[PDB]
Amino acid sequence: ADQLTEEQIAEFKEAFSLFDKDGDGTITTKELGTVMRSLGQNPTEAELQDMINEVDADGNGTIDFPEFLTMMARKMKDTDSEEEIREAFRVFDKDGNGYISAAELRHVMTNLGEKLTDEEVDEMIREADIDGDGQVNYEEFVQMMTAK
Amino acid sequence: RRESWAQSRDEQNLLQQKRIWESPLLLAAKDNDVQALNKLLKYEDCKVHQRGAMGETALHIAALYDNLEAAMVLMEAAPELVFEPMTSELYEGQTALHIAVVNQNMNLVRALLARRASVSARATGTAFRRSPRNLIYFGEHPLSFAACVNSEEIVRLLIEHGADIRAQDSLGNTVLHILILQPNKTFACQMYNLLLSYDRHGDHLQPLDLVPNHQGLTPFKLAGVEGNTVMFQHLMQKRKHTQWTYGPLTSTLYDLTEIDSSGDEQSLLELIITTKKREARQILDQTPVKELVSLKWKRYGRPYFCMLGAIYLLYIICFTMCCIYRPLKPRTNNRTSPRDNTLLQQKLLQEAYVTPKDDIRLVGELVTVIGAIIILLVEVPDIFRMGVTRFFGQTILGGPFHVLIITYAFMVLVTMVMRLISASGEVVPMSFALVLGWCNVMYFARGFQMLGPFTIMIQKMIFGDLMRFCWLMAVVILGFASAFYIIFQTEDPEELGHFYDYPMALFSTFELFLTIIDGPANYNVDLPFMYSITYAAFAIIATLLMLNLLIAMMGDTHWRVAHERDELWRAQIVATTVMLERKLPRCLWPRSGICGREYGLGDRWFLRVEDRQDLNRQRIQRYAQAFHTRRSTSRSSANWERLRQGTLRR
Amino acid sequence: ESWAQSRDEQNLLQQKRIWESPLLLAAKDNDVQALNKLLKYEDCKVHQRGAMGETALHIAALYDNLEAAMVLMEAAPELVFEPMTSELYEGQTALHIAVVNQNMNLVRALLARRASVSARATGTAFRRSPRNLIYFGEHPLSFAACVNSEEIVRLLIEHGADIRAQDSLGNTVLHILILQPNKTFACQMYNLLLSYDRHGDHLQPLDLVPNHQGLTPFKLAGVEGNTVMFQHLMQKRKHTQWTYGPLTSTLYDLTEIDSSGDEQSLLELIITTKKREARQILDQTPVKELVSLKWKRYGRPYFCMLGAIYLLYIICFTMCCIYRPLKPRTNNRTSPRDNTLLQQKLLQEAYVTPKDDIRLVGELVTVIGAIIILLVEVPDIFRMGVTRFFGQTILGGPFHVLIITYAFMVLVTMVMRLISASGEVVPMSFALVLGWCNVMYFARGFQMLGPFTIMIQKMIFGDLMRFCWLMAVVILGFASAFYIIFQTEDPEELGHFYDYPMALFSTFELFLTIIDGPANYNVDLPFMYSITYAAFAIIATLLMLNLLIAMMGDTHWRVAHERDELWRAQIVATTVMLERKLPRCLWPRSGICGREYGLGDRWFLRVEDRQDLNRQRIQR
Amino acid sequence: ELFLTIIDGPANYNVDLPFMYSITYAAFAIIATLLMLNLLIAMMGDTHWRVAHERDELWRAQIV
Ligand SMILES: CC(C)CCC[C@@H](C)[C@H]1CC[C@H]2[C@@H]3CC=C4C[C@@H](OC(=O)CCC(=O)O)CC[C@]4(C)[C@H]3CC[C@]12C
Ligand SMILES: CC(C)CCC[C@@H](C)[C@H]1CC[C@H]2[C@@H]3CC=C4C[C@@H](OC(=O)CCC(=O)O)CC[C@]4(C)[C@H]3CC[C@]12C
Ligand SMILES: CC(C)CCC[C@@H](C)[C@H]1CC[C@H]2[C@@H]3CC=C4C[C@@H](OC(=O)CCC(=O)O)CC[C@]4(C)[C@H]3CC[C@]12C
Ligand SMILES: CC(C)CCC[C@@H](C)[C@H]1CC[C@H]2[C@@H]3CC=C4C[C@@H](OC(=O)CCC(=O)O)CC[C@]4(C)[C@H]3CC[C@]12C
Ligand SMILES: CC(C)CCC[C@@H](C)[C@H]1CC[C@H]2[C@@H]3CC=C4C[C@@H](OC(=O)CCC(=O)O)CC[C@]4(C)[C@H]3CC[C@]12C
Ligand SMILES: CC(C)CCC[C@@H](C)[C@H]1CC[C@H]2[C@@H]3CC=C4C[C@@H](O)CC[C@]4(C)[C@H]3CC[C@]12C
Ligand SMILES: CC(C)CCC[C@@H](C)[C@H]1CC[C@H]2[C@@H]3CC=C4C[C@@H](O)CC[C@]4(C)[C@H]3CC[C@]12C
Ligand SMILES: [Ca+2]
Ligand SMILES: [Ca+2]
Ligand SMILES: [Ca+2]
Ligand SMILES: [Ca+2]
Ligand SMILES: [Ca+2]
Ligand SMILES: [Ca+2]
Repeated sequence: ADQLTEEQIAEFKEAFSLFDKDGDGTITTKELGTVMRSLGQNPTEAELQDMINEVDADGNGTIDFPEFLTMMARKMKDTDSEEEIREAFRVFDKDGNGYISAAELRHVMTNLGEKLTDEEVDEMIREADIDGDGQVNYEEFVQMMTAK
Repeated sequence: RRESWAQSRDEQNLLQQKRIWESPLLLAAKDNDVQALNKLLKYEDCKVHQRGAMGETALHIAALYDNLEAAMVLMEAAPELVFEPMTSELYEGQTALHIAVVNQNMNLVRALLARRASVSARATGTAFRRSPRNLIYFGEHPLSFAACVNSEEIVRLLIEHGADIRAQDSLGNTVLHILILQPNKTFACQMYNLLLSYDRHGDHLQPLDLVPNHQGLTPFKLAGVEGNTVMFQHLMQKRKHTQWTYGPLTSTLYDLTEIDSSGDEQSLLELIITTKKREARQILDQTPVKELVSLKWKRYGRPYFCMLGAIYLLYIICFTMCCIYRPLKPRTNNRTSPRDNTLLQQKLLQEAYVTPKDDIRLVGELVTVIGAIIILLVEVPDIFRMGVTRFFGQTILGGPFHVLIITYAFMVLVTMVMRLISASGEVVPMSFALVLGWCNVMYFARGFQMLGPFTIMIQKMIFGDLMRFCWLMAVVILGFASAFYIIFQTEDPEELGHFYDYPMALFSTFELFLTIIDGPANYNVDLPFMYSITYAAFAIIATLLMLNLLIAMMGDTHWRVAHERDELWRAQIVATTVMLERKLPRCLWPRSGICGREYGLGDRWFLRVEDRQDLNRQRIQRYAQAFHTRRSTSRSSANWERLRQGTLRR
Repeated sequence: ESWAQSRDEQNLLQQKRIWESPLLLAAKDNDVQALNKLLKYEDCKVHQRGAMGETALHIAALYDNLEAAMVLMEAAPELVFEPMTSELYEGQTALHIAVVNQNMNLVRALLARRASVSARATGTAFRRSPRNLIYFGEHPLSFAACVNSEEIVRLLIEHGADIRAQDSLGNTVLHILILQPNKTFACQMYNLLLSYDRHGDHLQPLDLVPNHQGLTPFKLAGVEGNTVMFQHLMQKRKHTQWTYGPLTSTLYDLTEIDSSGDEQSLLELIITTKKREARQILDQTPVKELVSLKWKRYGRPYFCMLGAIYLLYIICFTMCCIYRPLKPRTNNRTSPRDNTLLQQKLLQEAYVTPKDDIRLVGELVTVIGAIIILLVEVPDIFRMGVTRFFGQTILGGPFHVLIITYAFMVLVTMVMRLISASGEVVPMSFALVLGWCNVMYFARGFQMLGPFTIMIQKMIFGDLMRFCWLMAVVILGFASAFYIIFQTEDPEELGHFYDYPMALFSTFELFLTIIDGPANYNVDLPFMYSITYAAFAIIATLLMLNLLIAMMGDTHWRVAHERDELWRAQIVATTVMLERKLPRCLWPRSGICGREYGLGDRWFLRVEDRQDLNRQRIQR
Repeated sequence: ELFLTIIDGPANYNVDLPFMYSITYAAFAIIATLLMLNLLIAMMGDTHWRVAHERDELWRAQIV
């Protein structure tokens, strides 16, 4: 959406993945209602029709990933970071996917000496992880490098 | 011979700049100078086809230095200006349309397509070919440029004005091959989905994501060989066929028509193992491929690798006991070489198998010669085929255990010669054939998870922190061995005989380096005075300095490469299963997976994986609310700040 | 000692002058009502110098007394035009103090009274030293630019400043801006001084003018180790050429970085200095590629050809020491009984043999090799290191010392063979192990053997010149303890300890365990021995020798980041050294000449790099 | 015993050993004391700080 970097797109694509439970790139009105029921709240089957036809610019009723990606620009989070931190994450992130791993922090500590064991590396992530996946986002990494 | 290349490219870039200043219109084109272009182009002698140092006209300089106002003046005055590709051995083919594309934004690209542009222009020169060379590989055709610069507005603008979405390259790469081997992977995924949208179901016989290059390799297998983990997860979403979701329990159904080892078509597991580029081994930890190798190893891979680990181990014992019970005959003449230099008292029989004990060995010796030929008929057809030593730069450098087992079956057939032609030196080829023979038992220690990552570490010391040590050992034991020799050259070698011969003085000094003998001491004859000094220096910088530093090198390395060896071990399970699947017949190895004839899914083989997925309400709350429209911590947090100023200050 | 004592008895003495003076104490604090009373006397004796020579106006300046300092100027003689006339605070005027106090209205009030903007503040606490915490400079505008005073530099230039102002060290004002510890604020004050510099009387203007040792501001940013200032100066010398999407092209001027033929350059000055932050300019953007062009092309192919000549030299020295002439002993071996085994002696002068004539070539080669080493090394220590100023070359690079000692010991055993001296094995035993261990010098053109030869010289002078003081404490105590036990005993059964020289070489081999140990088992050993050798084996074989494995093991992973930049600084020291010694027909100039391609007379090296297109979206 | 250096080594000067011995003992001087005895120091040295949190809380379960 004309400003989106490689990080937020790699986060939104994984966010599109667990939200879609048939493997393709089409969000049906039904499979949106599958997630909504798991939030405890119930749909009304017209609320599902409300949220799809809000942004379905092509007119198919199935939310494709470009129409999903410009939707998260409307419901945007924010853009406030530093240019040195975003470069520092791409040095750490080896396989270009917008996430740091347990084996991608044992590499960075090894270059700095530091003699880390496998147990503290999993204890670093538990203070870095917010949503609870054992996998540091970009927003989880910016939140640690300047704040706590 | 090869460093003139780096000069001659830099000769052209300065010669290009000099031709700009010694020209009225090119200097006018490098800047805007819109008053000056109208001044010059009303003349007669102005060559508008002026060739610079590469073939550049005024419009290229207006485009490369992105002067769109100077571009409008030149298109009115010169008709054949969207044409005329460059000529020199560098950039060829490249018109003004390519340069307007590569800059990620121009109004010139809307202007040049109006002025009858040329989108078939193969930009084939020595500056658009991938190699340890030019920093970029964007492609050949103008659509291939617009794709790999992240230009979503230009690719839509190219296909409308009569483009070609299918056309290959000199390498044979299509458009979708170029998107895979870019260094910006997540923007390549959005361009991947866009370039398939304008395919519009061509009748072109496997439409454009199955078409191979000149190697013969699909886009799906190009994410695997190169190392694209981001593309390989994206390309897999067309393959899965997810069955049901019983709450927090899914059941997907992957497509093993290109992953699993097929017939004579080289499958995807056969291409990763025979490839460099360490990021390619990251594919072996992916959700259809990790579950495939583990189900080919627990079932059919390990019980066959132990029945070859036991036939070979009963082969060496049959070969060992034919060396222990080898024929010897007592010494003939009578100690003819003089005393104190001769103590051998047996010799080797000419031909004597005439006793019932030797016919038992004759059974055993024929086993290890038949078995020696079989080793040279399953692996030597790879050195018969792929080169002797000059074309054969692949398997020598790749597999260490290839060399030791060809050497073993060579030493047996040296001993086969010397037993028949009745030679003398048979104790030498049986000296190799035993240490070479028993150290291939180390090969059959990769399936056992206990012994697996230990043989990985040994070959990373031999080709690592021991030949970093063996050069600065041979420096020391050529200095001191020539120092201990010349001191004891003027002495009596009958109470201290460690140094009386310069081949011998190399041998005792090497042992004192390792302390695997005691040390020259007599305690009855007053030694030379210089020995007590030069051995005292040799005791410090061998036993106290350089050997304890070698413990510090192997101890520093072993905690650094300590998760790479668990990546290297699980990539040798794949290298074993693929090898065992090939050389064994199909009657013992069932094809892995579930067929699709009787279940009505086609001819392709499937593999079902079920996984209890997840929770984290907190994650999905953040995205559905957008949809909703109208102490060990103190140890860990201390480790974050040591990374924090460790990063922001570098 | 004596300087710190001299400061503190004088910094308290001028405080003692304040408490005993009426208006100096009235300048220590404001005290406006008593200050009017004192000045209307007969004569105040207004100078009345204290311990460092300051007036009452300097006291009002130093304690930020703006109210008193206004009052004294109307009742003032030449106190405004007055330096501190003494030792260590010398020449420091009242304009100097108000500048360093970082914010004053007195600096406008002093320069209203035509105050001296030219005042040499050359005491002893202004000169750069470890004795002095600040090198602010020598002049007022040298002071004002270092303390980040933006307004005063605008005001000193306005009142006729001294923008060049070379000094006692010859330092320009822009030189002193590089010697500051706050590297960021120097970058702002740097460009503010060049704006008032512009041109007109050329004199190679102020980013070219050297000090009294010969050093531009660009070359001074390198030597001291200033890195943030170094990249800011590089921006003036680079030249962007064309940008093509991501693929840009820069055309760096390689003038002050590459040694022309003489006249010491930047790469020759990083090596000679020893600061840790000095060896960091070797990873900046023109210097990183320049070294890797001179090492890949004319480096390693001239350093492997030079290493193969030396190793073919050391073999023809070794093989003429293996086949050295000897003769059987003619001295009647009943000479001391049963305690000698010398059976062969050294010939006097006998070369008439065709085997000896082939060897005579081999000695004459290795002697001519011993002159040529002393002709390329000893004329270098004549000018720098005459007898003991070689101490820097002692500690810095040990391979200067070993290669001189090798060619020295050959000349010592050249004299002993011409005059037929007795002991030739004493020079040659040094001449071999020095001569083969110099092949370790040629293990620096290899990333294989590179950082391993650095770790050997760190263990020897950091962790084995440490362990060998507490080793000789141990193995002299037990060596005198084992001696006095076996003293009253037969020296032909267990003869390890029969005299005190050999008892120091038995125990030295028992500490490292390179002999088995005293054990006879056929005779009853002394009872005291089995106790004290059990306590010896614990604190030698088990305590201290396994402690040295834990200390070399701990150091090796701790300074492994350091050895990877100690090696790349030994590439530059080898690149520079071959550049100086070899002629100009071999080793062409690095870079590309800029005379043919219409640009100038300089030497250029270009670089072409991709800038990772997501960075362009951050360049929005 | 030669693998662990708990004897000296077969060396019997004043008689000449066969030629093949000094080659094959030199290779057994390296896969030996040099390589596979110092690798065991590094391997026991690696593990002794990896499981150091565990060996304490495995001791407290040997009191219960
Ligand atoms: C006469 C009777 C006893 C039969 C003898 C046959 C077996 C004892 C031999 C003959 C063929 C041998 C096999 C030939 C080929 C290979 C592959 C070879 O693979 C490698 O070396 C791969 C190394 C790498 O990939 O790095 C390892 C030994 C092995 C299994 C050999 C194991 C022992 C075998 C089965
Ligand atoms: C290449 C691998 C095996 C390691 C290289 C290390 C070298 C520094 C070592 C191992 C091989 C050794 C050589 C192997 C063979 C011989 C011949 C042998 O000489 C004899 O014939 C001795 C006479 C006798 O044994 O009676 C022992 C010395 C020497 C030069 C050895 C000297 C020390 C060497 C060069
Ligand atoms: C920081 C320093 C103290 C290093 C510590 C090293 C010492 C503990 C070692 C190293 C060199 C050794 C010396 C090397 C040579 C000799 C000569 C040696 O020979 C003789 O004097 C006897 C003569 C003969 O053998 O006929 C006696 C021991 C001695 C002094 C050794 C004593 C122990 C020394 C001083
Ligand atoms: C008699 C004939 C065979 C001449 C043989 C030539 C060698 C005996 C000499 C000639 C010039 C010498 C070189 C001259 C100067 C140096 C620099 C010198 O540098 C140092 O002192 C090390 C520290 C540093 O400079 O970084 C190291 C030895 C070396 C290469 C010398 C090695 C031995 C060389 C090649
Ligand atoms: C760190 C220590 C405490 C652990 C184990 C130490 C023991 C193994 C040592 C310490 C004292 C030693 C004893 C000290 C004295 C002697 C006398 C010694 O020699 C004699 O018998 C002298 C008289 C004679 O030879 O007849 C024989 C061994 C023995 C028992 C020693 C045996 C080994 C002992 C018990
Ligand atoms: C007394 C005679 C017989 C032998 C004594 C050997 C001594 C004097 C020599 C021989 C080996 C030498 C060492 C060999 C290797 C290195 C590492 C190098 O980076 C610096 C020099 C240094 C540290 C040398 C110092 C001096 C040294 C210890
Ligand atoms: C010279 C003759 C007599 C004996 C010499 C044996 C030498 C050449 C052989 C025998 C044992 C072999 C080693 C045995 C084990 C391994 C581990 C493997 O992962 C890589 C190869 C490596 C490191 C072999 C290298 C070559 C080797 C050292
Ligand atoms: Ca759906
Ligand atoms: Ca849609
Ligand atoms: Ca990652
Ligand atoms: Ca997360
Ligand atoms: Ca030992
Ligand atoms: Ca021993």
